[PDB]
Amino acid sequence: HAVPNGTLVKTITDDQIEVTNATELVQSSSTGKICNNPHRILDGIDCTLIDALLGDPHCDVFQNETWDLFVERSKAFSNCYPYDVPDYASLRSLVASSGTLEFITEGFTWTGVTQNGGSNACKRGPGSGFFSRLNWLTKSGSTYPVLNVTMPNNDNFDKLYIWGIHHPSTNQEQTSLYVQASGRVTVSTRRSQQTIIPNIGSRPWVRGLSSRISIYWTIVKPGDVLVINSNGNLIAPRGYFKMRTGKSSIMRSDAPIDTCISECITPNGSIPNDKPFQNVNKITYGACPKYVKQNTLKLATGMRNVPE
Amino acid sequence: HAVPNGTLVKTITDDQIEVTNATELVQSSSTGKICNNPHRILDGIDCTLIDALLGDPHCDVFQNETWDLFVERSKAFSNCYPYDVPDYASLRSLVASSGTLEFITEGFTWTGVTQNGGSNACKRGPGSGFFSRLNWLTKSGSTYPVLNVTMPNNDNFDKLYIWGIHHPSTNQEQTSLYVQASGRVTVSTRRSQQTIIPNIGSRPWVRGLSSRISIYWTIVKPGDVLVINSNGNLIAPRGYFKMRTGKSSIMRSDAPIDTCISECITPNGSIPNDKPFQNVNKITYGACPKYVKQNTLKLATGMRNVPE
Amino acid sequence: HAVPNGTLVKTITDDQIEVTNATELVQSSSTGKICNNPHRILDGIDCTLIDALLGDPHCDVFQNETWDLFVERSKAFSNCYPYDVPDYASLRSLVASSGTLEFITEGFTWTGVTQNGGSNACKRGPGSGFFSRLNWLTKSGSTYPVLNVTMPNNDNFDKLYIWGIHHPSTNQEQTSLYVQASGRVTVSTRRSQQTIIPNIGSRPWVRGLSSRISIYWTIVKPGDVLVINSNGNLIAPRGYFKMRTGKSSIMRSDAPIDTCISECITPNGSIPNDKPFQNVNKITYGACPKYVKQNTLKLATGMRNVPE
Amino acid sequence: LKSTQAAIDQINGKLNRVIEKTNEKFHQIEKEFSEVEGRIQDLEKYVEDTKIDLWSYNAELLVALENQHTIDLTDSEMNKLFEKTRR
Amino acid sequence: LKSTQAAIDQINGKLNRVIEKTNEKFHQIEKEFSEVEGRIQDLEKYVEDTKIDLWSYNAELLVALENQHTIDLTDSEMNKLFEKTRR
Amino acid sequence: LKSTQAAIDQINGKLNRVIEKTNEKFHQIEKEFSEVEGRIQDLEKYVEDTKIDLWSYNAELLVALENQHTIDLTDSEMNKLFEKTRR
Ligand SMILES: *[C@@H]1O[C@H](CO)[C@@H](O[C@@H]2O[C@H](CO)[C@@H](O[C@@H]3O[C@H](CO)[C@@H](O)[C@H](O)[C@@H]3O)[C@H](O)[C@H]2NC(C)=O)[C@H](O)[C@H]1NC(C)=O
Ligand SMILES: *[C@@H]1O[C@H](CO)[C@@H](O[C@@H]2O[C@H](CO)[C@@H](O[C@@H]3O[C@H](CO)[C@@H](O)[C@H](O)[C@@H]3O)[C@H](O)[C@H]2NC(C)=O)[C@H](O)[C@H]1NC(C)=O
Ligand SMILES: *[C@@H]1O[C@H](CO)[C@@H](O[C@@H]2O[C@H](CO)[C@@H](O[C@@H]3O[C@H](CO)[C@@H](O)[C@H](O)[C@@H]3O)[C@H](O)[C@H]2NC(C)=O)[C@H](O)[C@H]1NC(C)=O
Ligand SMILES: *[C@@H]1O[C@H](CO)[C@@H](O[C@@H]2O[C@H](CO)[C@@H](O)[C@H](O)[C@H]2NC(C)=O)[C@H](O)[C@H]1NC(C)=O
Ligand SMILES: *[C@@H]1O[C@H](CO)[C@@H](O[C@@H]2O[C@H](CO)[C@@H](O)[C@H](O)[C@H]2NC(C)=O)[C@H](O)[C@H]1NC(C)=O
Ligand SMILES: *[C@@H]1O[C@H](CO)[C@@H](O[C@@H]2O[C@H](CO)[C@@H](O)[C@H](O)[C@H]2NC(C)=O)[C@H](O)[C@H]1NC(C)=O
Ligand SMILES: *[C@@H]1O[C@H](CO)[C@@H](O)[C@H](O)[C@H]1NC(C)=O
Ligand SMILES: *[C@@H]1O[C@H](CO)[C@@H](O)[C@H](O)[C@H]1NC(C)=O
Ligand SMILES: *[C@@H]1O[C@H](CO)[C@@H](O)[C@H](O)[C@H]1NC(C)=O
Ligand SMILES: *[C@@H]1O[C@H](CO)[C@@H](O)[C@H](O)[C@H]1NC(C)=O
Ligand SMILES: *[C@@H]1O[C@H](CO)[C@@H](O)[C@H](O)[C@H]1NC(C)=O
Ligand SMILES: *[C@@H]1O[C@H](CO)[C@@H](O)[C@H](O)[C@H]1NC(C)=O
Repeated sequence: HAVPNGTLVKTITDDQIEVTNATELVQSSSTGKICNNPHRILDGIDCTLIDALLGDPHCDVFQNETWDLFVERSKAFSNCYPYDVPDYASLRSLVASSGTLEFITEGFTWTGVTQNGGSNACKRGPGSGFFSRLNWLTKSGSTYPVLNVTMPNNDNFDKLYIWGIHHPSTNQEQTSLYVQASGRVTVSTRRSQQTIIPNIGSRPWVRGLSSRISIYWTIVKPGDVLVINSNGNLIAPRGYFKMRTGKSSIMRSDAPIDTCISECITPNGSIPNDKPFQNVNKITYGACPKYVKQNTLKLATGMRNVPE
Repeated sequence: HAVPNGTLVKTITDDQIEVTNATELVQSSSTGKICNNPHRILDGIDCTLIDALLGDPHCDVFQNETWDLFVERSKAFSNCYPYDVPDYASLRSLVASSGTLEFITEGFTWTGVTQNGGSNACKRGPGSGFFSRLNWLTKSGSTYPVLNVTMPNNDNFDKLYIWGIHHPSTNQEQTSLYVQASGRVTVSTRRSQQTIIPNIGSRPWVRGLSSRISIYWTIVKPGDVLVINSNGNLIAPRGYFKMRTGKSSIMRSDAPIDTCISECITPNGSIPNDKPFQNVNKITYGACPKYVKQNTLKLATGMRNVPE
Repeated sequence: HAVPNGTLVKTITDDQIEVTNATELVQSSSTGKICNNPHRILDGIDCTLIDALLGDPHCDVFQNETWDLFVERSKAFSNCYPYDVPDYASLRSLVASSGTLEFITEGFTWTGVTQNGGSNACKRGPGSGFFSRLNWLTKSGSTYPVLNVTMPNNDNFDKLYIWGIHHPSTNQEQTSLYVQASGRVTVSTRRSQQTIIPNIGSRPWVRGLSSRISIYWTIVKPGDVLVINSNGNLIAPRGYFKMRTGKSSIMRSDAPIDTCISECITPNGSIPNDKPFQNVNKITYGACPKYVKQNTLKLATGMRNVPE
Repeated sequence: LKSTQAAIDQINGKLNRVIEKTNEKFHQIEKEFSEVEGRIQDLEKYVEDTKIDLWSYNAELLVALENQHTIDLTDSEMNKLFEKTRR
Repeated sequence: LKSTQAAIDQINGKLNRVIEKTNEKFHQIEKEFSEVEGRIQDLEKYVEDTKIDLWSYNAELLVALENQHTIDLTDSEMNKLFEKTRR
Repeated sequence: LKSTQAAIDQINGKLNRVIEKTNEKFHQIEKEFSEVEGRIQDLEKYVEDTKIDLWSYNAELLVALENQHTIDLTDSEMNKLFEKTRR
C-alpha cells in the first residue's frame, strides 16, 4: 500500500528516508507541576534543609518530619546568626540522604559555665533568641572553666551531633565573653578527632554584626564514645539525630504542587515514564528514562512510503 | 536436522529463540583457592604491608623479601606504637607497586641527642622495644640541640626515606622528653620541602597510651640531596629503600594457597582465563577477562531447532 | 570485473578480505610546521604566559597584546625574583582562556610606606629592577603602618588583580624590612576573603637568594568592592586586567611558524581536517577530527576482488 | 495480511524491549557550581560531560541500528512481493 | 555438509575474534571505603560505577549483535533449503 | 552500470555522514604530571584513560558495522548477478 503523506526519518543509509509511519519516543516537555504520589513531598518554601536542622524561628513548624524528596525554593533565606558551612555539599547530601528529623535529646552537664546565650539577630518572637538545637555556652561570674563532656553509644545505630565554634570580632569581646585570651575546642571519638581554634577579626557586617559561627558535625557508631573538650567559644548540642538508610534526595524547584500519582519528578514538573528517552532535564528522581541531547529521535513504525 | 531438546537464547528479534546448541562463555565461579604459579605469592597472614615496612616485632620474619602479589588477610593487626598514616592509600599503592624490601642502611650523625628510644607498648621479646627501621631521638642530660643532617644521592636510582613526628599527651611530657617547649621538623630536597609541628593533646587511650606518632615519607632522585632539620620530636630513619619498576600489586584475600599454575588471581580464588567474560569479581590481577554484570551470556552455536 | 592487485581490509566476518579498492581516512602525519591563518598566533619564544603577565625585563616587548593560541617553547626560563604559583594550572588556564593583555592602571594610595622596591636579581638593564605590574611596599624611616586600601567596580565587566606576599629568609631581614615582627595580608570582596601570613625560613638558594614571593589573584565583579589590608610583606598591584569571553587556549610546541591557512593546529605541526580520524595526537585546537589509537583504518571502496 | 501482523510483532517486540529501565540513581555529583573552586571542578564537570556525551552516543546507534533492521526487513519483503507480482 | 562446516567456520572465527584481550590494568582506584571521607568518595564511586555500567552495556550489545548475525545467516540458509526442497 | 553508481552513492553517503564533527573542547584536564601529587592524580589519569579507551571502542564498532553493511550489500548483489548469469 501507499499513503500520500509519509514521515521523514534519519538513517545511516540516507539522511532522510520517507516511511508510512513513525513514533516519537522522546518525551518533549513536562506539565509544569510537581505532585506528591506515591512519594512523600515536603515543601521547604522559605527555608532550606540546613535551616530546618538548626531550628530557625521562622521555620519551627518543620519539626520531627520525614520526607521522600525535599524541595528548595529559590526564595529561601536565613533570619538568624550569620554562619558558614565548611564543606557544605557533603553535609547537605548526608542529611538529605537520611530523610528524617528524629531529634533525641540528651542530658549534658556544663559545669561553671552559663548556657542558653542569645542575640537580637535571631529574635524568636518579641525577645532575643538562638537556635533550637544548639546552646551557647558562656562564662559565669569571673571564669570559664575547662569542659570535658563524655557521651556513650549503647544503641545499635549511628548518632549525628552538631556543634559550633564562635569567632568574635575583637579581642575585648573574646575576653569579656570568655576570660581565656584564646579558645580551643576538641571533638574526639575512638577513631576520629578534630580541634578548632577561633579567629578574632572583622567580617562583612551582616544584619548588623561582624562575629561569626562555624558549624561542624560528628557521627558516632554503636559502641563508640564522643568526648568534647573546651575552654571557650563553644556552641554545644542539645541531643543527637538517628541515622537511617533509604531512598531520600533533594531537588531545587519552584513548581507548584498537585495531586497526580507519578514516579518521575523533575525540577520543571512531572513527566510520564512510559517512554525510553526524554529531553526535559538530566537531573531526575525516581524511575525516569535516559537523558539525551536529541529531542527528535524518530522510530520508523511502517513500510517505506512509495506513493503512486 | 532437528533435536528434541534445544537451547533458549536472548536476541534482539525475539527475547527467547530456540537453537540446536549454545555455549556459556561467562565464567561462573572460582575454585576458592589462590595458588602461586607463575606468580611469586607472599602470605601476610597477620601483618599488612605497612607493618612489614616499619618492622613490627611479630613480623620480623618478612625481611628483605620480594613478591609479585601481596595478600592482606582480614585478621591483620598491629602490636606496636599507635600511629596514623596521613594519606594512607597513596603510600600503600606506592610501596605495593615496587614489590621489594631491599633496605640499605646509611650512616647518620646525631649530635648531642640520645637515640634508640623504646616503649613497653612495642615489646620485641622480654624487654621494651621500638621499630626496626626507625630511631627515636631524645635529649641527652640537659638539652636537645638542633639537628641539620644531610645525605646525598650519588647513585642512579631513587631512594625512599621514612620518618615520624611525635605528638605527646601533655606539655610536661614534651618538656621532659625535649627541653624545647615546642617542636618543629623540616624535611627538604632541592625541589620538595615540608615542615611538621607536633600537637600536644589527649587521644583515645589505645593499648594504655595517649601519645601518637605521625609517619611521612620522602623520595630522593639521583643527584638530589636530602636535608633534615629538627629541634624536638623526630623519629629518624636508619637507611633507605631502593625503588624499582615492575608489575606488583596488592589484593586483600582470605583464601588458602595451592600449587596451581594460573595467570588469573581473584580475591575469591583462581579462575581459568580461557573465556572472554566472567562474573566472579571486577577486581582482578594479571591476564583476566572482561568484567560484566550478566552471568547468563549465551552464544548460539547451532542452527534453529525446529523439531518434527 | 577483476583486478590483479586488490586491497586487504579488516572485517568482522573474516580478518582480511580482498576488495578492488579502499581508502585511508586516517590522517597519518603532520607537515611539521604550525602556521597562523586564520588564527592569531603569538610566539612566546623564551617566556611563558605568566612571565608575560608579571612583566619580566627580557619580555617587555609582549605588552598589550592579543592572541588566539599562545605557544610555549621548551626553552622558556625566568630571569627575575624566585616565586611559586599556588595552584598554577588554574590561573594558567584562566588567563589562557581570556587571550588579552589589556592592563588598565589604577590610582592607589600607600600612606607611610615606601614603594617601588627592587633587587639585583631582576635587573631591567644596568640597574636594579622589579616586576612591571607589581610594586614592592617597604617601611619609611621608622615604621610600616597598617594599610586599608579600597577600590570599587563601577563598570560592567570583571577585573583581575594580582598581588604577592614576601617570605623573608631570617627574622632580622623581616624586622629590618618591616618593623612588625610578623606579617599579615588580607584580601577581601563582598563574597570572597583570604588571609596570608609570611613564612620565615631558608629556601634553596636560587640565583643567589633564599627569600621568596607567593603570588595570588582575585576577581572583582561589577558592583563589587576590593579591600586590601596589610601590616607588612605585601606586593601590591598597579592596576587591573579586563576579563573577556572567547576561544583562546594554550599549547606547548617547538615547531616553526609558516603562512598556511588552516583551522587545525597540533603540537607536531598542522594537518588538514578533510578526514574523519587522525592518529597524530589527542591534544588538538580548533576544528580537528576524532582521535583514535589505530592508524590503519581502511574503508573498502570497491567490490570484492576475485581475479580470473 | 501476514506481512502486516508480522511487522507489527517486530516493532512491538522491539518497543517493549528497548523501553527497559537500566538506570537507577538516588544522589549524584554536583553539576552546578556557583563559584570557581579549582581542579575538583574540572574533574566533576569533565566526568559528567563525558558521561552525558557517551550516553547520547549509545542512544544514537541504538536508534540507528534498530531503524536499519526495520528497513532491511521492510524492503526485503517489498522486493519479494514485487517479484511474486511480476512473475 | 557444506552448510555445517560453513557455520562452524562462522562461529569459530567469531569466537577467536571476540575473546581478545583489550584490557590491561595493574593498580586502580579504590573501590571500597571504610568510612565517609567527602566529595572525593563521590567522585571515585561515581566514575567507577559509570565505568562498570558502560562496560556491561558494551558487552550487552556485543552479544546481542553477534547472536543477531548468527540468526540472520541460519534462518537465511533455512529458507533457502526449504525452497530447494519445495521446488 | 547501475550497481557501480549505486555502491558509489552508498559509500559516499556513508563517508560524508561519518566524518561529522561532534567534539568541541577548548581546555581540558591535565594529561601530564611532573611529580606525584596524590589521589587527585589517580582520579585525573583514570578518567582520561577510560575516556580514550571508550572513544577507541566507539570508533572500533563504528568501522566494524559500516564495513559489515558494505559487505552485506556487495555480496548480496554478487550472488544476485551470479544467479542471473547462471539461469
Ligand atoms: C575526658 O573524658 C574522656 C572520656 O571519659 C577521658 O578519656 C578517658 O580517659 C581515661 C583515663 O583513665 C581512659 O582510661 C584509660 O584507658 C586506657 C585504655 O588503653 C587504659 O590503658 C588506662 O589504664 C585507663 O583505663 C579512657 O579509656 C578514656 N576514654 C574513655 C572513653 O573513657 C579523658 O581522659 C577525659 N579528660 C579529662 C580528664 O579532662
Ligand atoms: C577598611 O576598608 C573597609 C572597606 O570599605 C572598611 O569597611 C567598611 O566599614 C564601614 C564602617 O563604617 C562600613 O560602613 C557601614 O555602612 C552601614 C550602612 O550605612 C552603616 O550602617 C555602618 O554603621 C557602617 O557605616 C562599610 O560598609 C565597610 N565597607 C565594606 C567593604 O563593606 C573598613 O571600615 C576599613 N577600616 C576602617 C579603618 O574602618
Ligand atoms: C643544613 O644543611 C643544608 C645542606 O648542607 C644547608 O643547605 C645549604 O646551605 C648552604 C649554606 O647556606 C648553601 O650555600 C649557599 O649558597 C648560596 C649561593 O651561592 C649563597 O648565597 C649562600 O650564602 C650559601 O653560601 C647551600 O646552597 C644550601 N643547599 C642548597 C640550596 O643546595 C642548610 O643551609 C643547612 N641549615 C641551614 C644553615 O639552614
Ligand atoms: C526542565 O527544567 C529545566 C530547569 O530550568 C529547564 O531549563 C532550561 O531551559 C531553558 C530553555 O532553553 C534554557 O534556556 C536554560 O538554560 C535551561 N536551564 C538549565 C540548562 O539549567 C528546562 O527547560 C525544562 N525542560 C523543558 C522541556 O522545559
Ligand atoms: C568473588 O569474590 C567476591 C569477594 O567477596 C565475592 O563476593 C560477594 O558475593 C556475595 C554473593 O552474592 C555478595 O553477597 C557480596 O556482596 C559480594 N561482595 C562484594 C560485592 O563486595 C564473590 O561472590 C566471588 N565470586 C563468586 C562467583 O563467588
Ligand atoms: C604529534 O606530536 C607528538 C608530540 O611529541 C608526537 O609525539 C610522540 O611520538 C613519538 C613517536 O613514537 C613517541 O615516541 C612519543 O612518546 C610521543 N610523545 C607523546 C605521546 O607524548 C607525535 O609523534 C606527533 N605525531 C606524528 C604523527 O608524528
Ligand atoms: C499529511 O498526513 C495527514 C494524515 O493522513 C493527511 O490528513 C494530510 O492530508 C497530509 N498532508 C499532506 C500535505 O500530504
Ligand atoms: C502510526 O503509529 C502510531 C503508534 O506509533 C499509531 O497510533 C497510529 O495509528 C499509526 N498510524 C496509522 C495510520 O495507523
Ligand atoms: C534435554 O537434552 C538432552 C541432551 O540431548 C536430552 O538427553 C534430554 O532428553 C532432553 N530433555 C528433554 C526434556 O527434552
Ligand atoms: C555443542 O557445542 C559444544 C561446544 O560449545 C560441544 O562441546 C557440544 O558437543 C555441542 N553439542 C553437540 C550435540 O554436538
Ligand atoms: C599492485 O597494484 C598496482 C595498481 O594497479 C599495479 O600497478 C601493480 O602491478 C600491482 N602489483 C602486484 C604485485 O600485483
Ligand atoms: C580508488 O579510490 C580512490 C578514492 O578513494 C580513487 O582516487 C581511485 O581512483 C580509485 N581507484 C581506481 C582504480 O579507480
